[PDB]
Amino acid sequence: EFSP
Amino acid sequence: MLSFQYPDVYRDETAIQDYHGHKVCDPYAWLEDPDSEQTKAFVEAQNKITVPFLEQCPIRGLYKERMTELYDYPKYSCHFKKGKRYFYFYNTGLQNQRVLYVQDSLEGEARVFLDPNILSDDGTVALRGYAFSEDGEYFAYGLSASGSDWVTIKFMKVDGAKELPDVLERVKFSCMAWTHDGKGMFYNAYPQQDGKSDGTETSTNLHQKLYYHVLGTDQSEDILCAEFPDEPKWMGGAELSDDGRYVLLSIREGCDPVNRLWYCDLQQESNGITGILKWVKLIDNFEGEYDYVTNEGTVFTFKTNRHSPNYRLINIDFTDPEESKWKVLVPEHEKDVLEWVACVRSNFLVLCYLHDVKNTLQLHDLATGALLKIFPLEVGSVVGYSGQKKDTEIFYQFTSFLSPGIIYHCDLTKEELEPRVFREVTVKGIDASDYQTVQIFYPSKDGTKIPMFIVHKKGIKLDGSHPAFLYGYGGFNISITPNYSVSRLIFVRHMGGVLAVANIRGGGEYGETWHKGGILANKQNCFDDFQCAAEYLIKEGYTSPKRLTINGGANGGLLVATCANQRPDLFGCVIAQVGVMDMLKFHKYTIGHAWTTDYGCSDSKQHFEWLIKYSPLHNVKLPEADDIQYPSMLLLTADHDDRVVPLHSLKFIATLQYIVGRSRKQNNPLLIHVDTKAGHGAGKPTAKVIEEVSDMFAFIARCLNIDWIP
Repeated sequence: EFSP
Repeated sequence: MLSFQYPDVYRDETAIQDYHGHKVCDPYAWLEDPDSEQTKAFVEAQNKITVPFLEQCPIRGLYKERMTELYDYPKYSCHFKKGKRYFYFYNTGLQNQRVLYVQDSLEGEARVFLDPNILSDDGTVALRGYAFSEDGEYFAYGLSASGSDWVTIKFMKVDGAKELPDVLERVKFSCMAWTHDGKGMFYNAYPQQDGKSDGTETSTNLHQKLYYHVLGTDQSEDILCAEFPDEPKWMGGAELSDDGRYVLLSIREGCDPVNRLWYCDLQQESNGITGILKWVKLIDNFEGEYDYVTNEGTVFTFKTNRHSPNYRLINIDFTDPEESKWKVLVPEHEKDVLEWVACVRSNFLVLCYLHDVKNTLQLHDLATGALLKIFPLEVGSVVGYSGQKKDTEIFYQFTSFLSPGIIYHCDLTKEELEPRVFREVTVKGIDASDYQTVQIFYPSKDGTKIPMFIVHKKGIKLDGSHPAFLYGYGGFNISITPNYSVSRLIFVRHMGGVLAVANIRGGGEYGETWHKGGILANKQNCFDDFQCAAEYLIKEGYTSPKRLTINGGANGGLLVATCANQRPDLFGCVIAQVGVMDMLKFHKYTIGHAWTTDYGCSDSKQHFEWLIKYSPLHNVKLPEADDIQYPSMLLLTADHDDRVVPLHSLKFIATLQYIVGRSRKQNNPLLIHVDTKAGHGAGKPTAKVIEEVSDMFAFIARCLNIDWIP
């Protein structure tokens, strides 16, 4: 996961 | 009360960019450079006023002592079986990192298998991702330093926990998937780049590739298996099917829950894995999510949201793959979101739903989709699970606002299932029975009903007299469900606070439609929902604007910062952690390009016109009304936060201090803290977590003048  | 001076910060009045005809000044653009002397000097100047402000009050030490006492409880993950052995993580209470243990059986003695605490003096090297070989005999694990998303993958032989020579560099947002022949492992890496790759750089991450590493070889020999050189934002993660026969490739571009799905029948590779694989492009668009559950021969079961915003399970037969032929194994529910699904004991499925922001757990038959068993839970979240196709048991871990883990176990070989408490921990210190959790639904501005949980001491009077801590995120299809936080329970018990969690749009609480009603052109819905939650707490007499604190992290830091700008009259205190503050430039740095699926991208005139109205950096304004000033504000970030680069918070604080901080009417402080050896939050050592919540609640206590309640 690379969401903020 | 403000015994300091804001530092003088140079404004570059020539930094002017035209967006689609609208001129935007960016006088602190120089803070984008993390390596300059100027930027380091600004960070030091800001920390020098923030740190004494936070430490000056005795309340911080009382909060830290209590957090250290009450957080010191044993913490466990589910057990999970791999080959002949069971593993679990465990922290005696205050270790910086949790330790992986191994045992030969459930009644057997446990030994330390991997202890990350020994890899650094300060607990800032963390495990990030791991994969056991299919037979459980070999183990690959990612290590991150200083909280960077960058990873080094290392390898061990399980029997004797023997370190191996294999090391993989330039790994980030990576899968880890061994082929079932035990020969080697799929992972992702990014090409070489100029400058640093340690988490302090802002360089964009593009051209991620899929490689196959053969155990017992050098990384330079690894096989390139997929690459998308004409689609630099595509990221392809590999996994093996449960029978070892197919590599499934999930290709993503941005953060929406959708992916392409390509497969490779490994039996059809003439020569094993020697180059680019023979991909069959089963799903070759980004219209839907396809998340692999299991397969029997060529019949693949996926969880999908294809024409099913609440998600459902479908069967795709690779030998009859046209969409009109797919079978719907478990149909979409009208309201409940199917959050995830696991296959266990060959022909069982475990399905976890969210019903009004609480989990339920069900067992279903694989062949028909029929419900077999409800696993009963109290009100809260399932936060851990184990049980794969070959396993004959499950474990799952439950948590809520008022209870630390319960770990349940169920032996699925039994004719009649009896799930049992396997492990439960009790926090001595807080009496759960003294508190209650209520859920209510409050109408937002457009009339939409939004869920909110409120946790408070029983018996309180709703006379508006209690400090409140309202949390939100609102984005990325992320659901904000009940979780145990001793830090927030100290605010309740020892600061007389009320805790609130608003399940605003942008999240996934009510499926893809909930997510869609808070992104892109409807992003302002998240803010309106959050402001309405604050007005509900005030109107109902839980709190008052001067006793109200709001908090969010990252996309939730954007949430609270934008709320400070839009309704400064509504809040006494705002804590924004690692927030996205420059909505015009977020997409230029590290992985920020991936967020344009929620936010849009200022390169388009249409998106620019949404973003400019709410971008925290571009909406700092002295309130017009003589009697209104900004809330007290605290931004928290860290110098290795390569997820949300810290320049966001640096430019934001410079701007707050200059536009609002300089005015005579502003007496609430506007402060930033930048930590060292830490990043976006994942893998943060317990010692830094404790310091962080101590800062937050000392800021609150000092700003609102809250007395400690022993």
